[PDB]
Amino acid sequence: MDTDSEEEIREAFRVFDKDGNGYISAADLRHVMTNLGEKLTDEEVDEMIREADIDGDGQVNYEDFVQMMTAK
Repeated sequence: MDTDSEEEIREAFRVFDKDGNGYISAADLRHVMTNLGEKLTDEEVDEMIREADIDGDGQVNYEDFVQMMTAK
């Protein structure tokens, strides 16, 4: 028991985006989120994106998403 390597995620959000520059859409967000740490509920995730999206929803920052991944 000692972390699970939060580096595989950095490339996960970087490889997912091709026509961007370190920023994905809600779709890619709900996907990576719903698919990473066990199966979550559409309701629980709804609140997750509310924070990881500059209060609300829209475009999420790659760096930010990575910052929380380091320490949560």
